[PDB]
Amino acid sequence: GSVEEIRLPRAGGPLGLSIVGGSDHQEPGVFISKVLPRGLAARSGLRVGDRILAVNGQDVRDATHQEAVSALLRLELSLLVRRD
Amino acid sequence: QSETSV
Repeated sequence: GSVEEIRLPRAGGPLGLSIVGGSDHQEPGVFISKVLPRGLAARSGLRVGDRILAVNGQDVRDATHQEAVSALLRLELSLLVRRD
Repeated sequence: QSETSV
């Protein structure tokens, strides 16, 4: 498919996205399962089904669910994602 | 399995 960087401002609200998957949870990776319709992730271009590859430059391709959660919560948030 | 909203 295609890889995009998506940068979100860290303005203190929710990101407005949900993830599933992880190396402990067949199709491998951490995926965006929900993007709240008017939230920051949606406005920023994130889409359901996107695979999170990297969080602020940190590789999460083979991360467990909880490892990816920790990276997301850790001034801007850079998400490298793959789609299609 | 889980889904985590942030």
